[PDB]
Amino acid sequence: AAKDVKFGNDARVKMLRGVNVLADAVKVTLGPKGRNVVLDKSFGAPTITKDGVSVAREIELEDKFENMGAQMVKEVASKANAAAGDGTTTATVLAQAIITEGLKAVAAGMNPMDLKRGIDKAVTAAVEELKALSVPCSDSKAIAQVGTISANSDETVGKLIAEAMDKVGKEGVITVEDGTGLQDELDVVEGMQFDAGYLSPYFINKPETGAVELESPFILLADKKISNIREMLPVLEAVAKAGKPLLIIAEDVEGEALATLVVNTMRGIVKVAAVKAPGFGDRRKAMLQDIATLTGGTVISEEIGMELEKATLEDLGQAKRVVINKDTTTIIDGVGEEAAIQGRVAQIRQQIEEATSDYDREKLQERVAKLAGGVAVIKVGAATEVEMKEKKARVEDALHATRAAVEEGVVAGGGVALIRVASKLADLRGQNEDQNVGIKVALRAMEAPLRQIVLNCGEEPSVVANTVKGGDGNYGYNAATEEYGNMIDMGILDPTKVTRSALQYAASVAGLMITTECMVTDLP
Amino acid sequence: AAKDVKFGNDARVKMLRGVNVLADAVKVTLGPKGRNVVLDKSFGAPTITKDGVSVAREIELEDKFENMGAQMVKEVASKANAAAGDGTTTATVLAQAIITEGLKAVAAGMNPMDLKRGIDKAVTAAVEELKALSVPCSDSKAIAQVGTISANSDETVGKLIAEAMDKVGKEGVITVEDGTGLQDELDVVEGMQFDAGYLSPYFINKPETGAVELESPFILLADKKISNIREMLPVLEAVAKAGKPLLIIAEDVEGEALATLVVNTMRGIVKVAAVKAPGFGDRRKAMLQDIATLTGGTVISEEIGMELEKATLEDLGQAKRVVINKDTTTIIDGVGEEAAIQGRVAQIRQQIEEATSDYDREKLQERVAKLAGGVAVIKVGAATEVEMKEKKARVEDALHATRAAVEEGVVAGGGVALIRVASKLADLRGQNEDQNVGIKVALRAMEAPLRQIVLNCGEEPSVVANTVKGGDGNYGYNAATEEYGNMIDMGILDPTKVTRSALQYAASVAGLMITTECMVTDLP
Amino acid sequence: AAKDVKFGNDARVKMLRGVNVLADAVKVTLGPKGRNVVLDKSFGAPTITKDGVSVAREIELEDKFENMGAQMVKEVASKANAAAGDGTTTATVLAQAIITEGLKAVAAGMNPMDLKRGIDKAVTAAVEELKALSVPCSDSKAIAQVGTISANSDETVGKLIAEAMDKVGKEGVITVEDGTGLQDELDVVEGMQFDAGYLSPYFINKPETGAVELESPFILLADKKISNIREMLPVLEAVAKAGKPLLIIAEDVEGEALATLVVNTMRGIVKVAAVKAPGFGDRRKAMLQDIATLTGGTVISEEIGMELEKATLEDLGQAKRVVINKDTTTIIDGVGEEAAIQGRVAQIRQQIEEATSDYDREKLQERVAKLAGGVAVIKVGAATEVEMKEKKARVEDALHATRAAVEEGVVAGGGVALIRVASKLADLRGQNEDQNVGIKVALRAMEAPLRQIVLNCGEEPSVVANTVKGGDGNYGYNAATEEYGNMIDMGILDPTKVTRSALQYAASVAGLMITTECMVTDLP
Repeated sequence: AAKDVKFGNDARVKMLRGVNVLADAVKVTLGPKGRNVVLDKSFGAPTITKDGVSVAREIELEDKFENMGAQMVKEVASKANAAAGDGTTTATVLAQAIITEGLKAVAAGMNPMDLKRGIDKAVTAAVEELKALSVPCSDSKAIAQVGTISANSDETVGKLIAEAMDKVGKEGVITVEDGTGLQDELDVVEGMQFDAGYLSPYFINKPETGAVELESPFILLADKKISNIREMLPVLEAVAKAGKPLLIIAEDVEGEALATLVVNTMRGIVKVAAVKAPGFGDRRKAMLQDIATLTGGTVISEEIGMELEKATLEDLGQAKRVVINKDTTTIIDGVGEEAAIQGRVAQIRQQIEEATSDYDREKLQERVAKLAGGVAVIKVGAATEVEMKEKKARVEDALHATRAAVEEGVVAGGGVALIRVASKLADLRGQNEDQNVGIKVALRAMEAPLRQIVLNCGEEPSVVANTVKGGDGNYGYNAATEEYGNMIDMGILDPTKVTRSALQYAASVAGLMITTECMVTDLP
Repeated sequence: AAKDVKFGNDARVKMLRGVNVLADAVKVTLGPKGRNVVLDKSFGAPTITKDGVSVAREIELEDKFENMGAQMVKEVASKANAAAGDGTTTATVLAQAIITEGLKAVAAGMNPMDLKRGIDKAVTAAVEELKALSVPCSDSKAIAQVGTISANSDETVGKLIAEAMDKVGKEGVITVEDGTGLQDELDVVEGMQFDAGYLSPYFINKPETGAVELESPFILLADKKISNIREMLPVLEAVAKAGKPLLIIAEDVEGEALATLVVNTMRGIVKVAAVKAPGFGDRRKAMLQDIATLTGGTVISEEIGMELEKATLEDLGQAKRVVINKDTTTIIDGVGEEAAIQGRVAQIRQQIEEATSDYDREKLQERVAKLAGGVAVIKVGAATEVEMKEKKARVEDALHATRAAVEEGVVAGGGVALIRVASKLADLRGQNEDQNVGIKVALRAMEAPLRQIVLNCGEEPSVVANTVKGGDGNYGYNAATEEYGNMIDMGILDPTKVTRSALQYAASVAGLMITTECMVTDLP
Repeated sequence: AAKDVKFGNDARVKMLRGVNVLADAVKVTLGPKGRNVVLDKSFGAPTITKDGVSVAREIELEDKFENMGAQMVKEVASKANAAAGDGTTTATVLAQAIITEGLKAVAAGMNPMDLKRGIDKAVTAAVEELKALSVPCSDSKAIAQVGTISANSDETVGKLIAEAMDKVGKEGVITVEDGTGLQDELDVVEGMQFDAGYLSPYFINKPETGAVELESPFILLADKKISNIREMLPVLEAVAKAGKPLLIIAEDVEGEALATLVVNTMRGIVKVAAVKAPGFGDRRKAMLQDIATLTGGTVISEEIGMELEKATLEDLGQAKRVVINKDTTTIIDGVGEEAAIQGRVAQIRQQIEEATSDYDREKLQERVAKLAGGVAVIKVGAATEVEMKEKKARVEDALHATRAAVEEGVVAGGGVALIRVASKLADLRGQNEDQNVGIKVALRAMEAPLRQIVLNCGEEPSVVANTVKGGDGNYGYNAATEEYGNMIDMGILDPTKVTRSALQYAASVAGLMITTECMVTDLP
């Protein structure tokens, strides 16, 4: 249909105004003294939330161009939360600082591509300086400590996570589900974790962790591309009776199939989600048979001749739970016999020895690690059920923070790590003055989280920030207690990965927006 | 329905405003410092792209006249990418420069037909001069160099492409498809490529490349026109059950059969594709027979007395893959046995002895080159599916680039071949003063891509353009490095076919618009 | 429905305004320096055309009154093309030039009816003067020259047409179809062309020429009126099976059978055509036996006791192709035997010896010439299908041209016969001054085409026209080359028929409009 086209400054201020509504709404939540946001609901009483991600999910603008802005930085910032388990909000407020001052500079006549190069350079520097500031978390004393701090000072959670990591190792797979009673349980079951995301959002039935959660679903396994509901319909109507959900693992699910799936599960007919089968070529189908072994299903390939129309309920795979992130599919407790799976580990481990090249060796060992290693399960005991759902949540959160900390360590939270790292870069320069401006734009941007945190507390951001730069290392301001001192010892810290990802993603989308000269949307 | 009719200047300003929206949108992406265009999507996050072809696809305007302008230069410029594999953006910006200054002259009162004659003279001259400036690509060392640069300096792609051209020849068929594992496969199979396109769009299952791709399809060869799906039903429902797609090659398909096939396969019922048989008269039939022998099916003609209703599944052909352009149909790994096909090649090779005429000899040798040569298949290897898909994209690209490069050579890229060629034509004149103005208009237009490139780099286009005019041959400005020198040593180059095609198509649509006195469109 | 009624001047200016849009849109295409008109199409890129007929087709105006005007001179001028193969556009600019000044004068107070009579007298005069100016085209050298200039200087088309006319005669039946390639075949087949229109539209096959085209159809011969699909259905089912189209030859087709046939072939099932038939009485019935002899069929009459249900497939006649115009039917290559043909020829040829009356002699001579002469078939060859279709269209055009030229000869083209002829009429007067003004109005208007052509060419019309008036005979201005001299020698010329037709039809609709006092249309 006819388009509205906007250029240059015209487009830029629209974008800016848009990210300003997104950010200004999202960032009032930021401190420990962060405020509430009220989100209306058609049915019932409005939601009161301090969760910036909940707020962001609800922000869409009337003006088409502004909306494009807000939606751009939503989409890119959400990737922070998806990588490190937190920092999407942080990414939003950083993005707003960089985009604001950046466009400001653009409009004085500086070269946007140079500004971008200067920003990107400064950001890379900042990540190095951040890797220096990082304090490792390795020994399980510190693992339990961080899990605890992430549990809102609950030593039970730190304890729990630390133990699951002592069992399946730092590298291993850990889930948490409803408890059966007062006391917590930990068990290791048949299960796997591999890289596939939901093929579309809206598949998500649990928006708090941003994932698709399915209990006792049937699992379809097909090596082929599925574009058509013609091949699907018999199995849809066969699952409809039995009354269980469905998870699709195929070479892909495209067009008519995927759209008809989104609509079909939106209407309440046979709720289904879909993922991509991991790998390509031969390793793809090999892994698809690893799944066939694990869930006790059977693979449908056009290569051996069986088709999707030929599929009944017995050909279907089943497991007691599956969880699907933006980027990750993990399977817990497949019906598949321990005979079949042990035999699979045997066959592939036999395939391991013949490797001439290291590559095949490592891929097969990846497969066996995932399949034989299984999955660690945490059942969370609360007494009353309400406490259970709540504590389960805290444990999930604490778990993500702890994985992140295990990987890249921890740095001072409260956004003082950013201001710190930023202050170590005062002498960083580029190839031309525009690049230099770009650098100082990003270094100034890096003080926005702490300044906002302080602002929410009703204190003077300029002063606090000044004082925090004055110090060195993990010395910072504890917003809760209004006390300066070592932020880590005070127990206020972020996994290094989330701060880094926040900054990287923020700078990414800002860079694109600064270098954007044309916007094309539909007509009102 | 009632029309709005604009005449003269009143129409020409509308056309100009339309191509101004389109060109201004597209050309911000031009060059190594090119900007981002943000293209809105109805659901989800906006698209951020530097792909000017992608941008052009979205430009449609509310004013029906303005729209007509934009859509005209849109459709002619697209033929540039279609011919040479690139330069559609370039054509768009050229066409905008010619149309703008040409229409200026028209309004001052000069003769549009004379101006058009002048422009066309200048472009004929320019294409000559382009041929001169061109450096050949013949030795495979050079074929690798070209493929390499189009791959963004991956010598692997260059090597690969050159080896495939070493197998099936420079004039030979080369396809690229997904990889089975790490590293690369090069496989020659029995196969054929001829010029016939889809009789309908919407067939396209890979809108990325805008082409049709079918796996293990059945192929129907019928010598007749088909206007009725009533003849089609028995074979359609015979193939429906076999679960494999269908290719239709006949004299033509019109009206009811056309629409019923498009609708039926767009509904997910029996997905099929249909193309014009190559050629006309008798050789259309002998070429149909070549394709029959290749795909191991049987030719249905009214003449022998078989009807499309009596057609069975063995009468049909099959191959592993088929691929359909706008103008091209490719058949990969036909089922047909070496006995049948070498028999056919023997026959056609004996027919060449008996050939009375050169023409007959040439068309027979055509059929034997297509039939004997087969098809080269590049399977692209990588570590992960993403690196594979990306590398596959760069390979397809660099493959187009290298083909064009083989046909007409290479000229300095980055907009300087055009400006060079324009500099050599300062003394060119026409029959009268208007034609002379036309010539000068084209010659100025040719500076447009260089100038735009430089401008997106943040430099002064007049200065760079002036400096490049001062040099000779392929001396120009490298915009990525800000360094003047020899553009072919510096690895910045276009295939001469794309520069020529861009210029010719720009000047075609431009000439047409300049000489347009009347516009007719539906009423708002 | 309530009406809008206008009278007198109101109505007149509305009409004038309408024809000004029509003619101003169409006349920009005129002559060799003719301009481009851009026509919007709903889906896809716009059409760019120099074809004034195409442009005319698209013109429909919002104001219902103006629209009536446009549509009037539109419908009448399309008759110029209809009769002579060309001249619709010319007629349209002539009609604009007469209507304009005719109305100026009506509003100046002159009698419309008297103006119309003065215009008509001037046109009669001009047609005679045209007949004097006309140079004969009879010998095959002339014939081929005309065909060549109508073929856009292709001497092959001249030769080919002259060849076909040498085989079957100038009054002979000549058809052109696709070639079997590279070489033009010319074959005489047994066939006939008679004056029969389609009994209904929507038999339409190839709407470009708007004609019915059937391939290898069965031909049914019966003499009677058919109001019911009942009687036919048995032999209709006989035809449905064989899978070939069908021609019905009867006295008429009316009512429920007519509508049921419309719907039957509009929905696609058993495509069939129905015949005029030629004439009344014995001219309808007696000659129909010749169709029977030629097509290999049998006549069905209620008079000899046989009925249409008793009709089978073999009772029907069979021919290779039949084409039906609005007004004309042609039967191409029927199977009926040379013995049967020569025999029936013998019958009717010895029936003319026995003709008591001249009228019988003439009608019988018509049937024996139509039958014994046969049909010529030009199969147009070229190198490629595209070259072939282009050449075929040109050959068709050139043919119609050369027929017209054979009948009435040729005159100076490119505008100058009209201006010449008009120049010879300065002393022509009527009964009263109003008629005089009418005559001068027409004579002025005959300068419009030349003037317009010269205006498209960028030169001064008054001057050129002046100069052409200055001379004698076929002296004129060659617009393409800007050269004065003998138009015919320079190879710029029209069949006298189309110039006569243009003038006559234009002045017809102009006279109608001038003498219109009231218009009535629906209410917006």
